[PDB]
Parts: sequence; structure tokens; C-alpha cells
Amino acid sequence: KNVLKIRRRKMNHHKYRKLVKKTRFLRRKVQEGRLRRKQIKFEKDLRRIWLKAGLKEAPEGWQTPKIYLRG
Amino acid sequence: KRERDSNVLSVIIKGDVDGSVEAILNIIDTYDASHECELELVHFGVGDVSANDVNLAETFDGVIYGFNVNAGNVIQQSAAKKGVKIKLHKIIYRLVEDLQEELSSRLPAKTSWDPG
Amino acid sequence: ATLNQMHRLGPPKRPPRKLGPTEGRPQLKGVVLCTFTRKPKKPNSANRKCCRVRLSTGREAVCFIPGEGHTLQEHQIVLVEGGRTQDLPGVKLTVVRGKYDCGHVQK
Amino acid sequence: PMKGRFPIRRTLQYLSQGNVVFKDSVKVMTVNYNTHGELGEGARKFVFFNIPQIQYKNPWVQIMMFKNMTPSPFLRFYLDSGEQVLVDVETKSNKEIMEHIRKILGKNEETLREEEEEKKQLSHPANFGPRKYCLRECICEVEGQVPCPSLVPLPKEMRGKYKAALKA
RNA sequence: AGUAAACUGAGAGUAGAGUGCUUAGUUGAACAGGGCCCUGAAGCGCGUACACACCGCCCGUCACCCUCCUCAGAGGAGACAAGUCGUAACAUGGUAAGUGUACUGGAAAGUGCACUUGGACGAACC
RNA sequence: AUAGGUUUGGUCCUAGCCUUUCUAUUAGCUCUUAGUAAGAUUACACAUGCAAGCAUCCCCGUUCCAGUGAGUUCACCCUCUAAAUCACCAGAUCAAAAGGGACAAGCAUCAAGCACGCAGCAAUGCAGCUCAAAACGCUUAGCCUAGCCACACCCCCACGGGAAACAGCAGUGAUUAACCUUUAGCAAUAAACGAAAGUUUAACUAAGCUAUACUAACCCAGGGUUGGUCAAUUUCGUGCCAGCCACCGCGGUACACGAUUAACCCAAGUCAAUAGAAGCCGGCGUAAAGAGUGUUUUAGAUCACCCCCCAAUAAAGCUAAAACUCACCUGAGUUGUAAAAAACUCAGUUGACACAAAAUAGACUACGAAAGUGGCUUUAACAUAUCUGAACACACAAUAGCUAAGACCCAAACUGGGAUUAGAUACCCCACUAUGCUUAGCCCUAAACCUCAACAGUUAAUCAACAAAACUGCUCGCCAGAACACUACGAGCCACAGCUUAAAACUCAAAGGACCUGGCGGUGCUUCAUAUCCCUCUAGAGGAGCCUGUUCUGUAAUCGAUAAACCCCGAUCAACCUCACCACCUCUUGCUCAGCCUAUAUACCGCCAUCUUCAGCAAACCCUGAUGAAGGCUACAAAGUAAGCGCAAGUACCCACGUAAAGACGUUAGGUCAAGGUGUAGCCC
Ligand code: FES
Ligand SMILES: [Mg+2]
Ligand SMILES: [Mg+2]
Ligand SMILES: [Mg+2]
Ligand SMILES: [Mg+2]
Ligand SMILES: [Mg+2]
Ligand SMILES: [Mg+2]
Ligand SMILES: [Mg+2]
Ligand SMILES: [Mg+2]
Ligand SMILES: [Mg+2]
Ligand SMILES: [Mg+2]
Ligand SMILES: [Mg+2]
Ligand SMILES: [Mg+2]
Ligand SMILES: [Mg+2]
Ligand SMILES: [Mg+2]
Ligand SMILES: [Mg+2]
Ligand SMILES: [Mg+2]
Ligand SMILES: [Mg+2]
Ligand SMILES: [Mg+2]
Ligand SMILES: [Mg+2]
Ligand SMILES: [Mg+2]
Ligand SMILES: [Mg+2]
Ligand SMILES: [Mg+2]
Ligand SMILES: [Mg+2]
Ligand SMILES: [Mg+2]
Ligand SMILES: [Mg+2]
Ligand SMILES: [Mg+2]
Ligand SMILES: [Mg+2]
Ligand SMILES: [Mg+2]
Ligand SMILES: [Mg+2]
Ligand SMILES: [Mg+2]
Ligand SMILES: [Mg+2]
Ligand SMILES: [Mg+2]
Ligand SMILES: [Mg+2]
Ligand SMILES: [Mg+2]
Ligand SMILES: [Mg+2]
Ligand SMILES: [Mg+2]
Repeated sequence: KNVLKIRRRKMNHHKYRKLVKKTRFLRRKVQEGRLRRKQIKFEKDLRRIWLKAGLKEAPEGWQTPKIYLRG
Repeated sequence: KRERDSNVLSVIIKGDVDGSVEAILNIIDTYDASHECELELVHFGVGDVSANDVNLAETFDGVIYGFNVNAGNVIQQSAAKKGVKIKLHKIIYRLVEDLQEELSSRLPAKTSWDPG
Repeated sequence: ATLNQMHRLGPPKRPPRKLGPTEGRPQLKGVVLCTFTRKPKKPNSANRKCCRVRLSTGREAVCFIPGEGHTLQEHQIVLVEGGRTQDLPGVKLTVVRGKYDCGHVQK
Repeated sequence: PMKGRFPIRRTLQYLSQGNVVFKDSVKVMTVNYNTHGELGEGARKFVFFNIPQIQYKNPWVQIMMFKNMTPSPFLRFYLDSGEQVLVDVETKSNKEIMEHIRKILGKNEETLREEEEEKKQLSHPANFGPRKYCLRECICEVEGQVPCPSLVPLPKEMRGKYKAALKA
């Protein structure tokens, strides 16, 4: 067989890598914002859990770890 | 599509009766200040300002003028959301003063067209 | 696929029918915002008459204007049917003649 | 072609050939059989062929299977009264097993026919209704009776539009 | 090979007109063997994404109008379409092609490490 | 489906799209009658009128009927047992509430829900329950139609609030493409009431409007189409423009556009748009598809009964060849290659010398699940069964890459220099770094391909093509046109320019796999070129002047040829004429039963260039390919035979030589409308 489809995929992948290199900063900022919002959403989910369960406050000595942050 | 110039007032006309609608349309047709600002008549009808009138006004960044007609609360809310301006009136010369005010506002001053 | 696999997957989850330009409705009502011409894709050559309408559903679309000659000006109401114009890319609405402000072709 | 060996097993025409319809007391049927052993061949082929027929004819009896659990194959029917009927099936062909279960717990042809008579009692020919339940939607369909107006117009005499004129 | 070269006539056509054309004749040579690194021919092959048949086909950037998507404004895709720079791929496509991965670069892309044949190695010895 | 059209230069296969059929809504054009059926687009807002009374007062009814489809697994079966009817009773009928079971579509990029269970009399104890066989969640939908479920303006509910309610009939505003009367009667059936005659009923009956449909008719017929699928076009007008098409496509001087004629189909209709009816037992080497690898449970299957060693892996140790480095001696050069440059002063012999790599064996085909594994020794060691089975987990996963610490002979992205080029951010040369190695962690990707899944079995009657012959049983995994897309969003991850999973919008009629023929190849081998490709021989051109042709300039002043195959060419010929060109002047049935050297050599004849300094072209047969495009060759012969044309032969010249002549079919839409004729189009004082 010929490699026309492989060539199309090659061009697609090369252009994608070039675009990522060209716009890495904006992508990094957007990803950081997404991770922060993800953490906030998860914390809201846990808060919903206990508030619906009927606890005035998070269980004793509970603090939600920041699971989506590198540090 | 082409962007409409600032000196083009698009107007919807709504009347309580066909006679009032025709009177307003005759007043508009007497228009002669075309050079300074065009007066386009997007649509005219008899009855309360309706959702379709609001849609025309939104589509053409126009202004609805109602002559002795009502603008329900829902219609007012929708017009506010869509950025249209509904101006009800109960006197023909008051409506004409408002219309000349809008023409002057669109001008780059006071308009030179006169109704009589 | 084995009989067990067919049972597990169930019947063929057919794709839903996707609405065309007219939201799956025989006709729509539009207000001609602008009128212009479009060059058809090769090898055809022409200046096909088209207009831009704010369809009743709130979307704006380019409608082809059939027939030899027309008069559609801005602010006019037309009825639009489906059916793509084959030689115009991206145009999938035909202004119906003889309805509202679009009169029949003149002999 | 239909997948699987003996695709005839997966045809309504085949599953309707089952002659075994259990008495109302039968509730569970557990089939212990061995996947190997020349003596368990009858039970194996019974499970392969006739179990679909039995289940189709008896949609409420829980049929369960158990491979290589006991040295010899056997059927066990748990009835509504608490009784448990153990039927040894070693050395018996699938046809023999089917006949035996039909004899000991199946409904007799006369009882099946009595149920069918009860069923046919429902569809009274003289009743008029939608074709789903009745042979005729209206008396118009019966010849001799005044025909349906939609096909044969009624006389102006009978039509109420002109009875009104006669009233006037 | 009576060839090249040189030399001398005649004719067609004009009223006249060629250093032009056709044609007759005289003297009259040299090499003529190696080859296939160069161009074409033949035979057997091989490859081919070309079929208006390589003056083909075709890739990517840069600029231009539309349609859709994501997006605080901008990007991406597809389409229409011409130019622009190159010639990356299709023949051993002129550095075989490609996969993963990394660096680099106007732009197809270059190279590095490993892997595939979706290349060949002409198929006795020579 | 009885199928049909459409991918290509052509054939086969796969596949998508579309056509043909039948309904329903809307629109366009058109319409005569009678019977019948059916009828707002919208759970948006409503003027008006009516829609529930009966009856000796109490009671009963106004909870029914009628309406809508917003919501939505309260509808079905079983258990139990309310209400209601059987004049009181009887259990019978009917049927609520409650309990048990069943009960729509899509999305898993919704995979976790977060108390969703149990025991005990209670106290209280146990820590459980649902869920990849789809829980939890989001979106959509009235359904399973003698009819059923739900709602009754919204706040699920309706005490209360928002507020003042047609989703009862008729009707209206708004809205949509969607649009029926503000009719009569209780005469019939049904309901309510009464003891009953009876009364009320926009339920219902009988009427009104509407080609939405069916039936029937009239001695007043339209709509659509006419390139192919697909029934059927004459002449004009236009000339890639106007425009047409369901798909393929048409239009650059038209059976496809518009008009006109005619014909074809249906016909009081036609058929443009939309929607629906047509949708899983087919495939996975190359068309999408066997997931990089191995192992469970729950399960499924019957393949369970039948029945020596080589190169796996981890650790430890060791080293033969060759490098590097260091030492003696020698020498002035060494490396580099198509040729050079740059570069080092260093190079050769001998000896010592690794944490790098592992000739020959290997023409062996072994080990491991895969990735991988080929120097030597030792230790540990190569799961189980007489099956399959994981984004649903665990463990691995070449090379590259990241973090840290070491090693560094050699190689080597990057970088620099040299060279090359029009440019060379490369190919070629030199130096060097990350990196390749070790340790400990990550990363989890490969054309991870033997593109061919595991287990069992067969070679029997084959097989689209190619490839690695064709299949049977069983199980798991995966695929449903191309591109968007190894992408976006979501999710997970020691990943942070990443990996896995993975869409949709817009667009197209194709995309794609395998072959045949031809063209081409800076394509391989072999054999050749005989004035020919190179060298070789002779004489020239390219340098000078002149003649002449062409181009460019100029002019008022031709035209044609114009790469080989134009250029002393049409012309074996221009002062006038020739002359077709230009300027001025003159004529109009004109030399012509006119004329035109006006356009079209891309309509042609006619005569030719061209390969051709070729030997092939071949009708008609036959055969091979599964009867596809296509192919047809072996002489110690294997499917070719071929009339005819050409070559050849024959002929002229001076032989039988050589030179002439001849040179088929085709290519370059090669030249010539200016030899002449001619089609078409064009001027006609
Ligand atoms: S069906 Fe019988 S009267 Fe209509
Ligand atoms: Mg791309
Ligand atoms: Mg190239
Ligand atoms: Mg290359
Ligand atoms: Mg490479
Ligand atoms: Mg580089
Ligand atoms: Mg491999
Ligand atoms: Mg109609
Ligand atoms: Mg709904
Ligand atoms: Mg998503
Ligand atoms: Mg309510
Ligand atoms: Mg309402
Ligand atoms: Mg109503
Ligand atoms: Mg209305
Ligand atoms: Mg309707
Ligand atoms: Mg014509
Ligand atoms: Mg594939
Ligand atoms: Mg296993
Ligand atoms: Mg797996
Ligand atoms: Mg790895
Ligand atoms: Mg290093
Ligand atoms: Mg990748
Ligand atoms: Mg990604
Ligand atoms: Mg993401
Ligand atoms: Mg020569
Ligand atoms: Mg000269
Ligand atoms: Mg000339
Ligand atoms: Mg010329
Ligand atoms: Mg003269
Ligand atoms: Mg002259
Ligand atoms: Mg002339
Ligand atoms: Mg020619
Ligand atoms: Mg010639
Ligand atoms: Mg000759
Ligand atoms: Mg001859
Ligand atoms: Mg020509
Ligand atoms: Mg010419």
C-alpha cells in the first residue's frame, strides 16, 4: 500500500506540535485556571455531601486536600 | 452583509388603527433629509408591539414607535434584553417630535427635515 | 460478533436524525438582511443570486434566490424551503417563489 | 447464515414445538449435568435442545443449570406445595427425558385443549369492534343491512340534513 | 567514398532581377578502432500517489472572502481560490519512505536513537 | 428490495450518498359536484356568549362527560382490602390505598452513589446496601390505543402565596410553514336528578367551513417532467452569462438553461420542502476494525472424560579483539574525498591499560507473554491447566525523554566552523554537548507489524485482487463513508510543549483496498548506435565585411510559418502589376443566375512535416484469466491461426551494389480557410 493516510496524519501531528509550541504560554495559563476551577468544584461537591447529610460544618478535623495541584 | 452606517434610522411603526398607521407613514414619506440621515421603515402594523416587532428591531438595530398601543411587560423585558428601544406615544405631534429627536441624535446639531 | 456480544451490546444504537438547515421544518420565514451574488465552485461559472435572512428560529442564513431575476430588497419577508444549491458551498436554503414579497418569475 | 451450531434452536417455530407444559404446581427446575461422560450425553443434549422449548412453553418456571456438580446427571423439580421431584436421567436420551417429564409433571393434551377452549370463548363472533378484537367494526359490513354512508350515500329521506328541511 | 572538401557549367522562374533553389560534370581526401562514465534504440525487468499521462502530480508557510467550532479578543477546521517562497512526497522522486521520541528551522521539513517494508540490492558461478 | 445511478484512464471489491415505493404536514400552481372520515403550530394570553341541574324544601349532581400531552417507567399481573352496585342482607361485581414482580430512547466523555442494609420486642448491635449483567446522573418522549397514564394557570402538592386562569364548545390576540362556525336541538344514545310524567346537558345528534383522505360522478383540466438513473422535445433566443439539477452533470455559438411546439406521468389534483416507514446473525492482513503483552471473579464454551541442549529474566564476578591515555624510539606530516576546504601537529612500532561494545559460531531458528535476548562462569529461574476471559484492576512494556548521582573509549541530536547552492536553517567534512552506559526513581509511546486474536479441528468439497492456500466450532476485543481528529471538552495519571479515552459543528460525494493498460523514471542488467551517443578523422559555423530570412523599433502601410518539425520558409522570387497592406478618390444587380485574401486548420477535403535513419498495424476466428480490465511468448516449442496493409519483393538510374522512390496505423486538435473547394458564422451602397 501507499502512505497517503500516514502522510495526512504526519502533517496533522506536525502542525499540532508546532501550534502547541507557539501557544504554550496561553495553554499553560488556561490549564492552571482549569485545575483551580476543578479543585473548587470538587470542594463544592464535598460540601454538598456533608451539608445535605446534615452536618453544620465539615466533619471534625477534616480539611479538603488540594488533589489537583502539583504541590 | 455590510455594516449599516450610523446615519440610518430604522423604524418600526405600530398603530391602533390603519388610519393612524397610514398617517404616520405619510409623515415619514414626507421625509427629505435623506443626505444627512436616511429613515428606513423596516415594518409597520396595527396592534400592540409584538415579539416579531422586537425581533425586527433587534435584527435591524431599529426603534419601535407605538401610536396608542401597549407594550406588555414580557415584551418590555425582551426588548431590554435585545437592546431594542420601544417608544410608545399617545399624540401624533409628540411622536413626531420624538422621531425628529432621534434623527438629530443620529446626525453628526438638529435635523433639517420638518413635518409641518 | 458472537451471539453473546450481540446480546450484550443490544440492538444497533442507531444515530439520531440530525436537523438540516431548516431545523427539520418544511419552511421557515425570513427577513432579507442583504442581497448579493456568489460565484459557484468550479467548473461552473456564474453569479448566483443570494440573500441573507434572519430565519424565524433566530439563526442567520444565506438563501438562494431561484428564477431568472428577482426584486428582493432589504427588510422584505420571504418564505424559505430546504434543498441545497449544488454549486454553492454553504448555501442550503431556497427562497420560495410566489410567497409574501418574492413574486413569481416574469415571462 | 444464523450463527451457532443448530441455529434451528433459535427459531420461534422450533421453540413452539415443545410439548411439555408444566402443571401450575411446578415452580423451579434444576438440571444438574456433567459436561463429560458417555452416560451424561442424554442430559447434555437435553440441556442443549429441549431446555429452550421447556422454558419458552413455561415462562414462569425458574430453570437453573449446574455443570459437573454431582457424579450423575439429574433433574429436580421444586413444586408449589414444597414437594421436590428428583428425576434421574442417566442413560436416558433427551427424548426419553422429555417424555418422562411430560408424563410426571406435564399438562395433558386434554387440559391444554380445555385452556384453549377457555381462550376461544373470549372472541365471540357476534361482537362488533376494532379488528383487533372483533371480526367486524359495524353492522354495515353485514350484507342486507343499510350500508355505511361513506360508500353508498343514504337517501335524502333518511339523511338528517333533509329531515330538517321537511321539519321546516 | 567517387563521400566530405574545392572547382566549373546548365536549367526553373522574369521584360529585367538571387551570394537563393534544382540539376550536370571534374580533381578528390582522413578516421573507420575503442567503448557505454555521457545521450538515444532494443530485449528482459523494477517502481509508480501520473492518465490533459513529469511541460505530470503535489506538500507547507505568507498574505483573501465565506461557513462552523473553542476562546477575553483571538485561535482551529473546512471550503472557495488565485499569487508567494521553496520542492517535502509520488520513479532508488533525485538524501528510499515511514512510526515513536527529542533538538532545531521562512515553509514544506533536517538530523539524532530504536523499529517497519507499506524499497531495492538485478536473484548459479561469475 | 427483483433493484438502479454515482468513485477510476479502465476493471474488481468495500463503502457512503442519492433514485424508484407508501404515508402525513406545509408551500407553489390549479379546482366542478354528492356521501363519509379527520381538522390551532403552541401547557402563551384571553373580550364575548353558552357549557349543571333535578326536585314538594332534605338529600343527590356539579369528582362525571368534555379537554390537553406540560410532566412521566402511579398504566400490566399477583396478595390484601377500602369506596361503590346487587330494594335491607348476600358473598357476587367493580376497584382505590398498601405490599411483591414487570414496565421507553439516547449518552459510560454520567463510574462511582454517600447511608443508599440487616438483626432485635425494645434497648441497642452489626457495617453494611446499589453498581460495567450499567447503580447515581443528564437529555429526550405521553403510552403498551375497544383504550390507558398524567395535568387541570404557576409555586410537583395547594394550608398558603403568586394572581385572577377556555388544555369545555364557538371565537380571538400573539406565535408557527401550520389558522373550521362566536350553528340548531335535546328528535336519538349517554349522564344527573325525580316515584313518575318529565327537566338540564357546547356530552352527543343533525348541520356549517376546509381537495387533508376515501367512495361516486360531470356530456367541466390542471400540475410536473421530457440528457442517464426514468416515461416522454421540434424550432428559436442566450452563449460558462442568464439559469437548471434528487445524484451523475448541462451552459465558452444546448434533446439538460428561457420561450415555443409536441410528447410522457398522475389527474381534481399534481409534487417542491420536511418528517416517517425502509436500519444488527456483516466484517477485522492490505478497504474501519485482532486493541503492545500476560493473569482473575462473575461467567461463558465442550476443545476437559476420550489421551536432551541452544540467545528468557535478575544478581555477582570475569575479559579476548579494538579503542583511549601514558611511556621509548623513529619520522614531518596526520585526518579528510567525487574533488576540496576547514581541522590536529602530530603520525608509525612496541609495552602497560575500561564502569564502553560483545567478530567467527549463526547456512543455527532456540528462549521469553510481549518489549526483547547471540562474550565467559556461578547462583536463583523459565505460572497452570488437559479452555476463553480486564481502561473493570495488577504486573511488564524497544528507542526516545525527565530528576538526582557517577562513568565517559567511541558515537552523537543541538551548536560552531569548512564545503555546496540562486538560497542550504540539509545531504558531504571536522570539533563538541545532551544522550547512548551504571545506580534509584519516573515517563508508558513505536510501522510495539508476522499489520494475520486465544483454544480445538479439517483438507473435504476452493478461492473478488494482491498477500502468507481455504475453511469449521467456540470465546473475547474492535469497526459501521471521507475529513474535521494520535483534535476540542470532560476524566485519570510522579506525566506540566505529555500520555490513555475521545467527540461534535461546518464541508464533500466521494474517500479507500487490489489489479490492467499506457506515460514517465536524475530506473537495474545486457546488447547496440557506423556519420552516431562520447573519444577519434575532414571541413565548417560561433570572431570580420557583405547578401538574405526572422524578431524588435518605425511607419499610414499586409498575411501566414515561427522547438526538434520556423528563419534564401509560402516565393523555381515584390519598382508599377505581382498585392491580399496604407492614404485619397470613384461605382453599386457589380466579369459571374453577384461578390468578400472576412473569423474559424479547434469542422474539413486537398497536399504535407513528424517519429520514419521505424516493422509494425491487422479485420475475422480460437484460447487463458473461475467468462475483469486484459493477455496469447519458449522450435529438443508450452495457444495461437490470421486475409489485408506496410516492410520486403518488384521498379528508375550504371550491376544483383548504392542512391532514389516507397515507408502502413497512429502521435503532436503539427501546417495550410492566402493554391482551390467546402461547413459554420459574418459584410451586401
Ligand atoms: S362502518 Fe358501518 S355505518 Fe360506517
Ligand atoms: Mg490536515
Ligand atoms: Mg523532493
Ligand atoms: Mg527522499
Ligand atoms: Mg527518517
Ligand atoms: Mg540541523
Ligand atoms: Mg518489533
Ligand atoms: Mg395543496
Ligand atoms: Mg413532553
Ligand atoms: Mg466531552
Ligand atoms: Mg397544580
Ligand atoms: Mg390557558
Ligand atoms: Mg376552545
Ligand atoms: Mg388568530
Ligand atoms: Mg393544517
Ligand atoms: Mg441555440
Ligand atoms: Mg486498516
Ligand atoms: Mg486465561
Ligand atoms: Mg488486555
Ligand atoms: Mg519503556
Ligand atoms: Mg557525553
Ligand atoms: Mg501518538
Ligand atoms: Mg491529546
Ligand atoms: Mg484536556
Ligand atoms: Mg554528427
Ligand atoms: Mg559571422
Ligand atoms: Mg515577419
Ligand atoms: Mg503568425
Ligand atoms: Mg498600386
Ligand atoms: Mg506594389
Ligand atoms: Mg478585401
Ligand atoms: Mg491540423
Ligand atoms: Mg516530411
Ligand atoms: Mg527519400
Ligand atoms: Mg521497398
Ligand atoms: Mg492545429
Ligand atoms: Mg497557424
